Amino acid sequence: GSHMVGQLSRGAIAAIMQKGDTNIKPILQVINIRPITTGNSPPRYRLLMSDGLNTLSSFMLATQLNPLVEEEQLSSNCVCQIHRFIVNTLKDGRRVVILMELEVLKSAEAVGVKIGNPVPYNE
Ligand SMILES: O=C(O)c1cc(-c2ccc(C(=S)NCc3ccc(-c4ccc(C(=O)O)o4)cc3)cc2)n(-c2ccc(Cl)c(Cl)c2)n1
Repeated sequence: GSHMVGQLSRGAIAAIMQKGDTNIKPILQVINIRPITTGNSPPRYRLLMSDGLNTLSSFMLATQLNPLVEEEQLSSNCVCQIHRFIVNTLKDGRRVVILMELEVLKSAEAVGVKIGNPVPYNE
């Protein structure tokens, strides 16, 4: 409905990446999904997500959620609620958000466009 960015948890990306907040259950839009190079192991999916203010590509899906991508329930433009996630910090200082539980609130086909004009998060 009208004011589409009002459907997303504006400010959640900054909160996750800076405050270390893990209790929140933010609503985010998937902008893009791409497989990461793996080899002899299940694929892993990396996501460019939006909270309506920022985009951030430092999300990965827990492999238990792979069927959501492979059966096309989780795809570009869908709106999702993150019910459980963890944050990992790499040796170089970058942070990665591993999505453990999520719910698709609106399918990609029911949304159909990138919501708002989010700008890349500066980590
Ligand atoms: O090839 C490539 O092109 C490639 C590769 C990677 C990549 C980078 C980091 C890792 C991590 S953070 N290694 C530790 C880890 C992995 C899974 C877990 C876990 C906890 C529960 C589960 C589960 O249930 O599945 O998995 C925990 C620690 C992995 C790949 N990336 C990459 C680079 C930069 C960013 Cl910002 C991102 Cl998001 C990905 N690109």
